[PDB]
This record gives sequence, structure tokens and C-alpha cells, in this order.
Amino acid sequence: QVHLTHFELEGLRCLVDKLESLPLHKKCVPTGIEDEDALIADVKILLEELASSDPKLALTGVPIVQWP
Amino acid sequence: RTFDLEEKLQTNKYNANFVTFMEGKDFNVEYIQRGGLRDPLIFKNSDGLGIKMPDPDFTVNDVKMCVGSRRMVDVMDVNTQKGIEMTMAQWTRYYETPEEEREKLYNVISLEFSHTRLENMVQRPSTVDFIDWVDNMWPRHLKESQTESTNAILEMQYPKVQKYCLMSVRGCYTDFHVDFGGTSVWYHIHQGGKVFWLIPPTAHNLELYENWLLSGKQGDIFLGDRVSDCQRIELKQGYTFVIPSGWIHAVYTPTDTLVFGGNFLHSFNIPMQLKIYSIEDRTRVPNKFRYPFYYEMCWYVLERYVYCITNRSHLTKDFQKESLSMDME
Amino acid sequence: APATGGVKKPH
Ligand SMILES: O=C(O)CCC(=O)C(=O)O
Ligand code: NI
Repeated sequence: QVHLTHFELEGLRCLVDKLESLPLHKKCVPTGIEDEDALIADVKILLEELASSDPKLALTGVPIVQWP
Repeated sequence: RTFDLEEKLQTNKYNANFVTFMEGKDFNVEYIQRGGLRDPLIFKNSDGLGIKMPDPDFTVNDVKMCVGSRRMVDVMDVNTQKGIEMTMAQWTRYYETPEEEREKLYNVISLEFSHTRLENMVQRPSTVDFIDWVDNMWPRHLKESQTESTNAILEMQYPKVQKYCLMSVRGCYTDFHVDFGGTSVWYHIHQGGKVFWLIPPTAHNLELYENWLLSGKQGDIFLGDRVSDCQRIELKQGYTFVIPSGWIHAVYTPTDTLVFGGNFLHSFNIPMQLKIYSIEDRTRVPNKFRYPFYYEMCWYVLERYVYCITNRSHLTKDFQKESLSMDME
Repeated sequence: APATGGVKKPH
């Protein structure tokens, strides 16, 4: 129930599909990431939930990802 | 070079209008959300961009003292477009050498000066800071840990591609290319000027570009003449130029010039960023000319999105604690 | 001869 842009929704989908489809020797899962499979699963759930984002309400003027 | 570069600078056939002319105050996050940063942008003045640059009469020698006289710098041989290396003192001597006494044409486009005294004298556009993956996705304690001011990969703790100094003598030319990893680029003409040829990242143009890379006939062919529409545009002193992901471009330097610019990935043009990475893969671009830790970064991007939206972390406990320590500062 | 990354150059 935050509203993302379609740019982000399509991009994150592209990212998920890309990363999931790489072989283990090309995946480059970084040291900081715990369980990449659980991460991928959570992204897919999120993209389903965010699919109905309203395009106008998405134009908040500040990014969703910001440091505290 | 098997083509005549001077006729490419004079002809009126590169008459496409791809570049949007914009005011700095309108280049904000809402603009990115609305447009996805798909259009090349020129800001004829810096008002509202939030940039900062060095002393207007800053010299290559001043750059040398900031980054270190003995720092090895990657230099381009303009005639072959191959890379050579020399120290910053030697580069400075070259730049200070009278034109007539320089037996070769050399260009520096790749001096990344983060973690030197020069870094605080250059501030990127504010909007770039809001959207750049390095600043907003890469673990902060890793980025803050960087001590090495060179781009030595074994010492590199994050993708060190944010702040570059370009030093180009009259007559320099950089042939058509797409910036690494499909990064977008900002470019500020501190002193001098530049001429760009721009080719849009259509499926067909990207196919041609890739075939051109694989053909071994690149010095032999001017890519601007192989495509349907190409824009040649001049950037004057004080202009800021933003180039979107995937844009195929070449650059000529009509006078001695000093430029500050940098690369960034962002969340609003991911498909094109990945497209470009795959072209690099297929054309066997060596690792050194690519965006460092590209897929690592992509992983961190997914984690950040899940965390900011759902409050569920996919970082290790130790990385979460490092992040909380940063938050308490 | 340390390996480098993020060198900007046409390929
Ligand atoms: O200014 C130049 O010669 C080249 C700029 C550029 O497009 C690059 O270095 O990636
Ligand atoms: Ni470039």
C-alpha cells in the first residue's frame, strides 16, 4: 500500500528474473546478504502486492529507498 | 582512423533533437519518478542543481597535488583508442607541454578522485545523490571504509565510479561507446568545451553498436553515419549534461578542457542497465572497463526495497548491526 | 600491477 512507479515495478521484476536465473558461479551474492532465495521470494510477494500502485500517488517526489 | 573526423564536426546531417533543455530546479526526484530519466538533459546554467566545483582557475597541477604526483593514471591514446598508464606528475607535464612539442594526442577520462582532497571540492547534482545506487543501496559502513584513492580492485570496498576528473587537450576524441553497466552520466564543463555525437538506444541501434564492437572495424567506421538519426551537440563552459542509460556517444574536444562528471545506476531504468551489462558480457569487455561489483549491487538493491517497504531485512545480523550503528550517529 | 575496476574507455 505504498505506491511505486511502473518504472520501478518493471525494473524490480527484471532484476528478480535476472538474478534468480544466473548460475551460482555468476550470481555474485555479496557477503552482506543472508539468504538470497528468501530475498527473491519476498520480492515476488512484494511485486504482486504493489502491482495495483496508483501512478499519480506514486509521484511523491521522494524515493522509497532512503537511509533512516 | 579510416574516416575524416573534421567532416563529422562540420556537416549539418547530425540534426536530430534528442537533448532536452532544462532548468535546474525542475530536475528533482518527482521528475525522475515521472520520466524515468530517459531523455538527455542540458542545463545551460547550474542554478538549482546543487553542484559545487573547484576554483574556476583550478589547474591540472592542482589536481595532481590533490590526488598525488605518483598516482598512476589511465590515459587514452587518441589515435588507437587503446589505454596506457603514466603517473599524474607525468600527465601534468604532458598537459603543460606546448601543443607543438607534444608528439602524441593523449586524453584522461578516467581519474576517479574520491577519498582525496579533491573530493570535497566537487559536489554532484542533488538529485543524483537521491537516486544513485551507491549512495542509497550499498552498505554504508563498506563505502565509508574506503581508503584507497585509486581504482585498485582488491582495495575497492564499493563501486568507486562517482567522481571523475577529465582532462582533455585540443583535438582529443573518444569514439562511440556506451558507459559501463548502463550507467547514467552527469558531466560538468568546468573549463573549455566539448562536442558530443548522440545515438539513441533503440533495439536496432544497440544491435548495430554490438555488431560494430564485434566487427574489428571500429577505427574504420564512424558509427554516426550508420544510423538513421544522430545528434551532434556542443557543450559550452558551465553547462551540465546528463546522459541516460544506454546512449551511444562519441566526444570531441575543440579546446583544452577540464571536466568533472560521474556515473550512476538508479532504480528507474533498470531494464536498460541490464541490457547494457549483457552487451558487455557478449562482446568480452575486460573486467577493468566495467562497473565494479555490478550484480552484488543488484542484490543489495532488492534487499533495500524489501526492507524499506516491509521492514523485513535480508542482511546478515552483523550487517544489520553495522547499519544500526550508522543510524545512531 | 594491481588489477583495477571502473576504468572509463571505449571498448
Ligand atoms: O570527454 C571525453 O573525451 C569522453 C567522455 C565520455 O563519454 C566517457 O569518458 O565515458
Ligand atoms: Ni561516455
